[PDB]
Amino acid sequence: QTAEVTIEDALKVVLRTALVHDGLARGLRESTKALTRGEALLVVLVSSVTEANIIKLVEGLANDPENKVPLIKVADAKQLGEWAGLGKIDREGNARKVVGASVVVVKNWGAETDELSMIMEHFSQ
Amino acid sequence: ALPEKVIKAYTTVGSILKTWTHGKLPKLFKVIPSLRNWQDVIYVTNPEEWSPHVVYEATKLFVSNLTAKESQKFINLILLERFRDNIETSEDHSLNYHIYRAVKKSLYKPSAFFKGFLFPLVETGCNVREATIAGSVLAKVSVPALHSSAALSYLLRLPFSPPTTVFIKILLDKKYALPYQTVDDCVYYFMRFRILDDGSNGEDATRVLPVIWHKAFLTFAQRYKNDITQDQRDFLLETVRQRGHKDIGPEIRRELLAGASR
Amino acid sequence: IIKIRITLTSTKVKQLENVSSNIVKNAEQHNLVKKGPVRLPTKVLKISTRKTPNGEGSKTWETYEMRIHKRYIDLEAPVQIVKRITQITIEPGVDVEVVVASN
Amino acid sequence: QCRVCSSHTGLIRKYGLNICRQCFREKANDIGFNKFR
Amino acid sequence: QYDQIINGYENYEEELEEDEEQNYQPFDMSAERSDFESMLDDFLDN
Ligand SMILES: [Zn+2]
Repeated sequence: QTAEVTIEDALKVVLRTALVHDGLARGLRESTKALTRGEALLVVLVSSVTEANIIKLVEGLANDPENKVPLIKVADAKQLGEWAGLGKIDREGNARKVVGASVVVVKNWGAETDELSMIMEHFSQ
Repeated sequence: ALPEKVIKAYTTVGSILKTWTHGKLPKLFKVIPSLRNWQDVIYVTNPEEWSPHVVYEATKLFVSNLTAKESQKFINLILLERFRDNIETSEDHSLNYHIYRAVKKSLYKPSAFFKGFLFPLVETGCNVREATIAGSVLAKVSVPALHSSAALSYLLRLPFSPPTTVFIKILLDKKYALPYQTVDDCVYYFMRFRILDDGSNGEDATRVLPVIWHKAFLTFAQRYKNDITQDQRDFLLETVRQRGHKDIGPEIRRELLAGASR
Repeated sequence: IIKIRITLTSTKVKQLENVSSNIVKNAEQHNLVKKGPVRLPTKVLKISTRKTPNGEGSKTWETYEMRIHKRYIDLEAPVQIVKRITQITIEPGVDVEVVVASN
Repeated sequence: QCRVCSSHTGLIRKYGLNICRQCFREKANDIGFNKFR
Repeated sequence: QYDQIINGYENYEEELEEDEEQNYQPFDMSAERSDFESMLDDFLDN
């Protein structure tokens, strides 16, 4: 559906606070097998990934979702890797550069339980 | 009570595991991590007289195959107690190498290692040898930054002992990017040793601090000089001008004055 | 009505004699049937030790020694009297044992 | 083995005690073994 | 990111007591994995 800037930025805050709970599943085959086991309490998608066959496998399950398959779109892959803690770790004084990721699966919620609750109550409309 | 089939089978594999040195683990021993109730199963296997090889391999299986709370229950009920037993019943007060490899490998899951092993140890009789051994183990194993931050933050709120200062060494030499609240808690730990002239003092205000605390003050003031405020910098300068060291103290004040406020 | 055999083991003879005299003078003073303190022979426990911890000179020997004395007094008493004497009589150096059965 | 001084030599194995003799010769009086004769 | 992790560290005894009050169960044979008794029969037959 339509994604706002505030929802994507809040979800990136959720990813930056859910990496530190050791409850983020970052990797494409990890995302596929987290969707297979039912452990995927959220899968995050990037709409600016150049390859689209694996996206079309995901989008075949996005237009017809199951009861335990939540999905959400954001803007950039390198920004997703930044706020998943992989791509850039930019704090007030430090920097380190890795290539960012495409899909990140939230497994454990942690300190963003109410944040993810209102994000899931906002995506369902 | 447990069924007697489980009792005789795990008594049998307990009688097997007394002299294990090499090879593969038993099949009934490798399904206890897959069990919903582990704790009744491992008690029948007579936990105290394990071989060191099955201590290390049980550490490997029961860290790499569990959750965090499950592994902290495992390490606090099993590995911490056998660690204590294998130091205080050892004859030169040493540690076996397989037990050393077990305590090394159990920090691959750091939170379970901390809250099952380190934090009961410092409150239930942490002497010099236990903490020297555990500070060496914590010196070896590479940890993530936040678990080092939170375990250090527990070490700051502990009452003073030179073993706690040794643990503060080992977690302050990692040079990780701490949060600013962890640096604030380090400042608050470094407030309780200074002397307050307004009429509020304790044991730590006038006690003798060794060279180990001033090296810790040097380490914290050289790494985290840029993550403090100016009021905390002045309070640490008060701590310097009250209880500075002969050979470390001028270095600490000249590196504390070379820090920028946040 | 229960018959209790009390056996006392001690390495020191003075505290054992004081305990046995206190037991006899406490048992006779409130009208219980009993036997006297039956005196087992003193066990002498001997071990041999070298005079030479280091290998210099000829090999000669000494002996370390122990003395262990055993007494037992048979009593007939109710349960509360046996319990209060067992609570009272606990002293260092003398071991007190309470036997219920007579088989 | 001897749990006082890591002694792997001079053990006495009587009564499940496993002290070496060079540690038994000073701790005998605290155990109860006193020199009489 | 810090307040979630220091309450389980500074009050780890109280959180352990809360986790033991919330998540303690007795030993049930059927509530394990369904093939646990099969490996129990396989090991004792050597
Ligand atoms: Zn010795």
